[PDB]
Formats: sequence, C-alpha cells, structure tokens
Amino acid sequence: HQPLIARDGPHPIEQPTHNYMTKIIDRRALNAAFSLATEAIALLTGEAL
Amino acid sequence: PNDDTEQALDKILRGTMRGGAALIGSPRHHLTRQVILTDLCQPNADRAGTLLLALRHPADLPHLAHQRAPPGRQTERLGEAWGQLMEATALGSGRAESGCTRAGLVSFNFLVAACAASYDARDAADAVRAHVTANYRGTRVGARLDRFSECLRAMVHTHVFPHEVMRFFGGLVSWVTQDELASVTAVCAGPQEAAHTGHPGRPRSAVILPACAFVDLDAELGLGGPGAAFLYLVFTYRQRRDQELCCVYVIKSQLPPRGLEPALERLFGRLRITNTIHGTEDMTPPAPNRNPDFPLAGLAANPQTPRCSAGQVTNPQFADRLYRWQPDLRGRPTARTCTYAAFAELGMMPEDSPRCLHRTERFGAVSVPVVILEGVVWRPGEWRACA
Amino acid sequence: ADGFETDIAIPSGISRPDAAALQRCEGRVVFLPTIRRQLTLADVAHESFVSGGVSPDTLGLLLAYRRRFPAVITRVLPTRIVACPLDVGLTHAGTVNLRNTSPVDLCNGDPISLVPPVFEDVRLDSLDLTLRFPVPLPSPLAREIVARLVARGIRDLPDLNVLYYNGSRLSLLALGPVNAELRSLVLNMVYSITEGTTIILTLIPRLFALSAQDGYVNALLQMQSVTREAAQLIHPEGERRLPLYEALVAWLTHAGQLGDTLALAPVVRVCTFDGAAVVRSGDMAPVIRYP
Amino acid sequence: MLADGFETDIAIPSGISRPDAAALQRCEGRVVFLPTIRRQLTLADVAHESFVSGGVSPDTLGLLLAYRRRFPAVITRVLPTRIVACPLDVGLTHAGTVNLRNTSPVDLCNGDPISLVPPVFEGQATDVRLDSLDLTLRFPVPLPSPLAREIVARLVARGIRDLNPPDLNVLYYNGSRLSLLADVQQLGPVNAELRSLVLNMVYSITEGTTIILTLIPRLFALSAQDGYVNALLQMQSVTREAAQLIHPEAPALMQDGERRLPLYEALVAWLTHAGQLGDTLALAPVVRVCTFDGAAVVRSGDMAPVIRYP
Repeated sequence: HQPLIARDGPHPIEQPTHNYMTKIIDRRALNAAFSLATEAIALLTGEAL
Repeated sequence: PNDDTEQALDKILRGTMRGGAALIGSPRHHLTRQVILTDLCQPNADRAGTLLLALRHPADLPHLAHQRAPPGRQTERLGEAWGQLMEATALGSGRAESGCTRAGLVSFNFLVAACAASYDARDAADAVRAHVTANYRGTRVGARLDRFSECLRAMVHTHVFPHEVMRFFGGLVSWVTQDELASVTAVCAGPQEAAHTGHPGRPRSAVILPACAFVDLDAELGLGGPGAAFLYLVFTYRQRRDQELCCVYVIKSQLPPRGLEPALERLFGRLRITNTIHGTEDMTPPAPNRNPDFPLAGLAANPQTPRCSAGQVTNPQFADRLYRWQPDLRGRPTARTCTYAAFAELGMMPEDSPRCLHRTERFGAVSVPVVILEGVVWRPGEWRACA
Repeated sequence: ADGFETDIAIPSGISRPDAAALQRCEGRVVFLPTIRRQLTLADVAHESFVSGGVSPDTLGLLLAYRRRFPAVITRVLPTRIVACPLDVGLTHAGTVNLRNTSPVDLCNGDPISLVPPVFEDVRLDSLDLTLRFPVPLPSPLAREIVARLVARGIRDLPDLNVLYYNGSRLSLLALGPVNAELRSLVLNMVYSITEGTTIILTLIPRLFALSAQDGYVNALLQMQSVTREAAQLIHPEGERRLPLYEALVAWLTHAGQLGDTLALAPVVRVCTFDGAAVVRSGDMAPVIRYP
Repeated sequence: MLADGFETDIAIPSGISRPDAAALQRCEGRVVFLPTIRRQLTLADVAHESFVSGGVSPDTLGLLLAYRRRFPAVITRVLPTRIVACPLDVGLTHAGTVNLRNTSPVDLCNGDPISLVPPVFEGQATDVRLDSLDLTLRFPVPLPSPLAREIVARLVARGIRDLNPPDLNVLYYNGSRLSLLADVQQLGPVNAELRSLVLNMVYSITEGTTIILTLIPRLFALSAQDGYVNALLQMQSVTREAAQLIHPEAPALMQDGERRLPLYEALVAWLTHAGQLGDTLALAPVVRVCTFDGAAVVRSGDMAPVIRYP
C-alpha cells in the first residue's frame, strides 16, 4: 500500500499507484558424497561372514 | 560341526535370492535383425555361427571407379562386371524394386569359394566350392561364382577396394525362411555364446569357419604359451593389368592391432613387392632427365642469391628473378597403388588358452574341413590399409 | 537401475514459443564440460565455446569436441533436461534412440562419428543463448566430406559437389559464410604438407630428381625393406644453417596436433532391431556402443 | 570387455623383506606392461630384468618399441599375496573407471588423452627396487598426449644428429621449463624409428601435392596481411626461407584430369600416413581423463578417474 499525502496545492495528483509485486524465487541444489569401499559392501551384506 | 553345515546352507540360499535384477542382464548382449534377399547368403546352407559381411548398396559403385581410379585404367570395367552379376541372379535383374530387397549381405562361405583359386590347399578349397554349388538353393550357382569373382577382380583393378565396401556384420543365430528372402537375426556386439538360439532341443552355438582361410600365427612365429588372441579379417590384393587376386583370411594372433603390420609384412611381403613394381600401367612417365635437384640447401648459403620479401611475391617483376622449379610426378607408383593386404579389428578370445578344433561336417553330403572356434566376443573396428 | 543420467536445469523465464523448440529437439548430440549429475544450461550453449571475443570456428569446434564430452538428450521434462553421456552412462543400459540431423540415410551396422554443423540453428530469445547441434553422419563419409570442403578452399587460392552414398544425391554447394568459416582449417593443411614436402625433400635431396618409375621403385624397395641397411640409404652425409632438426619437431607436433582432430573416431554404431535397416532423416535410430 | 571385465593376477614370491612389502603398497596406481593377457604371471615377468632384450640393455628411445609390443595394464589393489591389475586393450573394468596416480611432473586437465613415456626427465628418475628379490621396476610416466608427441619428436631428432659428424633439449608446457636426461642411443632402434618415418614421409607425396606447392608464394604473401598466418611460419620453418628463394609453378596438364580429383587424392593419402604418424612412433593414447566431482586440474601426485579413448 503506497502511502499518500494530500498536498496543499490544488494541482491534481492525477492517479495514486497501488499495485502488486511478484518475485520469482530462485533454485539451488546441494551436494555430498558418501563413497564406500569394495570389501565394506560384502561385510554389511554378509557375504564374508 | 553344525555351524559349518549352517554356513554352507546359508551361503547357497542367500546366493540365489540376493541375485541382482533376477539374472536378466548377467550376460551383456545385443541383437540385430535385417530382411535381405537370399542371393549371396544361404542361411539354410550356412548354418548358425558363420560370418556375415554387408555391402554399400551398389548404386554408389560404378562412378566411384570413375572418380578414384588411377589414370590409364578402365572406368566402366566395374559397372559392366556388376551388371552381369545381377543378370546371374535372374530374380532381381529388373532394378524396379527400390528401398527394399538390397541383397546387402554376403555369407562368408560364399566369399571363400569366389576367391578359392588363390589359396594353397586346393583340395580343401574345392570342397568348399562343392557345397556352394551343391547345397545352395538356386540354379546356375557357379555362374554367380564366376561373375562375383570377376567383380572382385574388377573391384581392385577399378580401384574401389572391397574393404571400403565390405564391412563386418554379426554372426548368424537364427533365420526365418520364405521364397527369395530371409529374416536374418545376428549378434553385432558381445559374446557369441550368449545368444539364444530359439530351439529348445539344441542350446547355444559357436563360430563355424572353413579351414581354408583360418591361419594361426602361433605356429609360423613359433610362439607358444597361453594368452588371449585377437581375431582379424585380412584381405589380399595383387594389382596388375592381368586378372587380379583376392583372398580372405581369419587370423588368430596375440599381437595388438597397433603391431600387426610387421607380421602381415612377413607373410604377404612377397605380394607387397609386386604391387610396387607393377600396378602402374598405363601411367605415362614424364620426359626423361627433366627433373632437377633441390638448390634449397645450396642457395641458402650464398647471400648473393636473390630473395623475395612479402611485398615482392605474386608479382612477375620478381617471379623471373627468383629460382624456377617445376616438379613432375606422373611416373610415381605411390602408396595407394602400392596397396596390398588390409585388416580390421574383429573380436577377441578371453580364454587363457584359446580353443581351436579341426573337424569335418556335412553340409549333406559334402564333407568340408572346418575350424570351430569357442567363446568369441565381438568388437568390430575400423579398416586399416597396410600400404 | 544403476543408470547414469545428467540433469540440466533450465533457468526460469521461458516463453511458450521457446519451450516448443526445446520440446522438439529430443534426440540430438549435446556436449558438456565434465560428467556430473547436475549442471546449468549455460555450459551447453554455443556461447560457452568462445575464447574471446571470438565465436569459435570449424577448427576450434573440432578441438573442443575432444575436450567436451558427448551426450544424447533423453526425454525432456519442463523442469529439467535429462541427458545421458555416451562414454560412461551407456555401458550399462545399451540402447539409446538418436534422431538424425543429417540428410544422409543410415544403413545397419554403420559406424557414426560426429561432425560440427559445417555441412549445413536453434536460438532462444528469452534465455539469451544459441544452440548448435553437431551432425551424426557416417565415419567413412566423415573423412571424405571434410576433405572435400578442404579441397574447395585450395581452389579459392570438375565437380567437388558429387557425393553419392547408398543411392542418393548430395549437393555440397546448395555458400557464402560457409567458406570463410572454414578458412582456418585450409591454412593448417597447406602449412603442414608444404613443411612436410620440404624437410623430406631436404633430407633426401633427390626424391624428385631421381629417375622415373624404375630407379624410384628400386629406391623405394630398399627403403621399404626390413633389413639392417637403413641409414646409409637416407642421409646426404660463417655460413647460416638451415634449422632442419628443429623444423622436424615443430612440424611433427603440428602433424601430431591434427591427428586427434581429423581421426573422427566411431563413437556411435547403430544396430537396427525390429524395424527397417535404412534409417532416414528425422528418424530415431538405436545406438549400441562398444562393449 | 566381459560382463565382469578381465583382471590378471601377478603373484608375489614368498621371500619378501618387509620394507619391500611396504614399497609395493605405494605402487597403488601405476602402469604395468604385460607381455601377454595370461591370467597368472610373476613379478619376475613384470620387472625390468625380463623386460630387457636378449643380452642388450635397451636405451630410452629403444624402449618405446618394447612398449608397443606389450600390453599396458594398471594396478588396482595391492594384496599381501599377489597384485591385481586390469589391462587397457582389454575392456578395463565392470564399471569403466580406474584410478591412476600421477608419477608425473605435470598436472592434468579434463578430457585430455594420456599417452605414456619412459622415465626420461632429470631429477625425478625414480625406480622401485625389490632388493630381497633383487628386482628393479621402471615405471612409465603418464603424460598428456600432445606432450608425449613432443618428447618422441625431441628424442628421434636427437638421434639423427648422431649420424652426422645445437641445441635440442628444452621443452615448455604451462610455462614450465624442463629438460630431459639422455646420454646415448643405440644405432639399432634409431634405424627402426627412422625407417618408420621415411616410408610414411614418402607416402604423403601424390600428384596433388605439387599443385599445393604452388600455394607457397600465396602464404608468404598472406603472412604479411594477417597475423594468424604469421602464427604458422615461426621463423624456424623451412617454408619461410623456402618461399624466399624458390618460385615454383604448376605442371600442366594432368593425365585423365577430367575424371579425377588430384587435390582430393593428395589429402586423403596425407591423412593416412603423415597425420597417422603420431600413432606410429609412440603407442596409442588409449586413456583420457573424466573427473566426476569436477576437478579441472588433477594435481601432480594424486589419483584421477580414467575412461578409455576410442
């Protein structure tokens, strides 16, 4: 809401301006890596138990 | 002792159910299909597990010889030879069918009997030519042999080389039959042994090759020992105004594709010398004793020799002041006419000791010396000229 | 699963005509800097290939495609562009559809290399970038079609336009800016070959001066032979010296530079299965890489 | 390539001094020349003692031909009993990726093909010794592919000086100044290199080449106008001083010139012999680099992801 003043001059303000602002947000995406070794797979699975 | 029985029982039951993707893609495998006339291929005769070779859809041929031939040779010798071959088909001689029925493939056993007169074991080679004439479904088959071998003689003379036109296509696994045309199923990439035959009575097949073209460089090089081997497709060329030669070989060797060239030189170097001497007729010499040597080593020493700057050259005021040198080259036997045997990457055998057999089969009732290979994994490659 | 898929994010602000062209470009070859999961579209565009200052020419696009990594676009979501790289992602899946931008038809069992669009265009208005897609034409034609366009440029300082493959005509001429776009490739040909054909002619001072067709073969065969007689068949042995041995090395590197450029290796082979063997223009072709 | 790949096993002899066991664990990623693709071999087969020729110790320039006769393979993991390696000409792994540690002075960039060079450079000559087994291990240096074509060109041009009773030692790359260690070269393998040159040198000369030689006055006029043409000659080429003296001109008219294209035939024969020759002297660039978490520079002394190059 644009705030207004009634100015002392009788000259016309001609229009007030009241509008809506729309903004597109943005997007980013994060990253990580977890890597496991060869023999660690079979030990969690049970192939080497 | 119970835990050892449990550990054995657990490992087998876990070993079956935990198998990833339900054993669908445990062999990596690929398949091809193509619908082609039975003109130069007889998959009814040539059974599952033989080589196939694709063509270049021969409308390109008769003017590529007009473009790429050495000067002095004939241009229309290729086109007149090919037109007689399509006459010998007696089925597609009318040319009216376009886009389909290419007769694009050539079976390997047909190509052996075309170049059969150039081999060594003539008794083995004539046995190959027998069931080509006998076991094929067609009349006057030996007429097709005489045209197509003359076509291959016309390939090398008109200098459009067959290895630029021939290309590897996968090995036979199954075929669906009709008159004059067969749906051909083949395996382009991967192991040959993984390909499902379709007959439940007889599972997986292998590679079948005639013993005329199969060459092992483990013998003549004397190199024993185990190891993997690289299968190859090797042609032979003999360029002369005479009727020319052709052969096809399948060579089993431990050598890389980067190092095959001194080995093929040791076999076919006798043919290599001939196409350097001959194969230049009729290519006219220049006038004798015309050519001077290079004064470039000589004129660079004296500063008093006249030079040119970048603003001088392309003006005739200084074109006469400089040295004039006119080379001629019309008598040069250069390497494209020094061509001979050419090869390509075909496939490898991952066995520790490669397995080869030498059996005779029918092909009723022609008994043919046949080399049977086992466990062939296909990797096609580019062609390569040894010139 | 275990199939690898690069995800290219489109920046928002697409107008309805701009997404329709990107909807249409389904099977095409697209390069990228490094194999990675998520990636912007700014590294895809033709603007990302520049060195200045200068939009890159045909010579630089051949040099870039060695360092860039080829990928074929899969289905195109409105969110992201999912594409799989050829060299790592295809070794598990095995089959990828691919649409020709080439006017030359494809037979079964052919090896296909990639050529920059020199034979002869998509630009986006709202996103302020251009797209250039290379041409997937067969590799035996690839050594030919490049060498035909080089042969035209030497004539700038019979018909070269005739190329008949599998029963079809081709017109290389079809004009203006194609010639000047290719000018840098022409100069590195002539500078390589003439520097080749002076050093060999300086080390052998009488190649041309030797007698025709019979002594030259005898000079060829002894040089062609394998035997130990090698060096005495070659070499000719204040004042300035011709720097020949340094000019050897600078020419070998320049010749060694162009070996990687003009190989045009068979990245892609097409195996037609359950369909016609001939694959024509604007048709999706299945792709199987080397195992 | 198989579905699992193919992994050779190099067995270790039982007599091991414990410091030599830790020396093998530093060889985590190196390049190993196998003579065959046999599944089981020994360390004596890998090492420099079997890698010699009959009675004669090979030099640096003669060691290149010994490479292309054999099979380069990369060690994956060092086990206490054996060493597991994967060949390169065979399809390399199940996954398509190998780690390679840089025993190289020069960092690596993405996408560049790797050829490999003997230990040549000064200072960094490092050969692992297995003194319990009395073995010596000379491991090759992985390098980018235009660099390897320089080093072969520097060595081969050095041997041609030895047949003629200055200077050529210094290279440059990324601004680094580096020379190379070499004392003598055997006269045997130089002739094998030189005969491989001049046969491929001659086979580029065809009838269209003399037509191309008429454009030598055009380039020396064109280098006046554009600096891009000045980037050719470099003042060390023959053709700058060759254009200053010789004014050649074309032969006319060619036999059967209507049917044929002489300029086209000269180029295709040139592309198959002279442009091929970067492959003919050294071995092929089988391997390029594709980092996955994108590292534009692979530093000297670090591993790198590895993918075959056609």
